[PDB]
Amino acid sequence: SVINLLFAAYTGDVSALRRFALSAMDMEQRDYDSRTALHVAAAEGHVEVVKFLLEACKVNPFPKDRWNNTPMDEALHFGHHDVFKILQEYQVQ
Amino acid sequence: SVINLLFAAYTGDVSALRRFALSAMDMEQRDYDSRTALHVAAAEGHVEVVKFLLEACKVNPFPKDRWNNTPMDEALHFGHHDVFKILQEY
Ligand SMILES: [Cl-]
Ligand code: NA
Ligand code: NA
Ligand code: NA
Repeated sequence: SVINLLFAAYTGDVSALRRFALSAMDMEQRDYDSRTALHVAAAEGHVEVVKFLLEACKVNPFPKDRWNNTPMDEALHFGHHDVFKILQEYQVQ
Repeated sequence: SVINLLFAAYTGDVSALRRFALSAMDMEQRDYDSRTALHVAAAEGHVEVVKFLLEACKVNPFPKDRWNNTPMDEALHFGHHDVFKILQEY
């Protein structure tokens, strides 16, 4: 459910995201702006959400939203260099 | 819900937006990116939706999303000059 998934990402609620993923929710669903849970969590600086989505849920690390922003772009723009470092571990090398 | 509102704006569904507004939905509500119905409709070039929100629902014409962009910024960015001129009047 887009609304539940992206608002849980927004508030940093890893416990809810775990319950969603365990019940087979698609953790890569997108809204009308082509935003993912990983975009929203990266923009808010929620390091533990970002790690959970990347490591446990295996989401795409570089989805592009309506403006072609990736989660890495959001982390830099909003000053979350800790999130940036986690995303960097997934780069095309 | 805010997600149903912004999806109706995204698809240009003026009829759904009218039902929502008549039922007392807050047409200025924001999602987790601080986006409004007006932002999404302007980004998509939906002139009828934009006029409905501005003229009937009386929404704020210049809300700022998390990137500090307004609906006018979105219309310009996506090349919707008719929406841009409508918002300019405010
Ligand atoms: Cl604002
Ligand atoms: Na929450
Ligand atoms: Na989009
Ligand atoms: Na990139």
